[PDB]
This record gives sequence, structure tokens and C-alpha cells, in this order.
Amino acid sequence: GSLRDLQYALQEKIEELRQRDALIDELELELDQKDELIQMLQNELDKYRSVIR
Amino acid sequence: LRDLQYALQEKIEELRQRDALIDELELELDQKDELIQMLQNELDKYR
Repeated sequence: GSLRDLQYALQEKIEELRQRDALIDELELELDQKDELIQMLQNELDKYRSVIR
Repeated sequence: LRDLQYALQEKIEELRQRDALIDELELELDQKDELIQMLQNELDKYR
């Protein structure tokens, strides 16, 4: 009764954590991609300012 | 049954931590998007 309520709440939290963890993985993946893009962009700009920056 | 309450409390705390991290990560990627846009606008001066 109370036991079942607790069991469900725990199980719910465990399922919530796994979704949270999956989201985090996707986010960190997205971050690395944007990081690489920022580098590509900065390197590209540097072609034009190599000597004078 | 105290074991279940302690277990639940720990998961609650962990969920709070996960949620805080997600907020940070999301703010970060929003900000990387702005840098990217800023850098593209800059590159457009050179093409």
C-alpha cells in the first residue's frame, strides 16, 4: 500500500534519471559538434588575418 | 521500508543534480549558437 506507493515512486525516479542521462549524452554530443564548428570558423578567419592580427 | 525511503531520497537528490546540469548544458549550447552566428557574420565580410 504505502510500500507500493514508494516502489512506484522509486521506479519512476529511476526511469526519469535514465531519460535525463540520455538527454545529457545528446547535449554533450551537440556541444562537441558546435565546438568543432567554432574551431573551423576561427581557423577559416585566421587564413585572412594570419600575419596582422 | 526505510531502505526504500532512503533510496527514494537519494534518487530525488540525483534528479535535482541532473536537472541543474541540463540547464547549464542548454544555456551553453544556446551561447555557442550565438558565437557561431557571430563568427559567420564575421566570415561573410571576407568570403
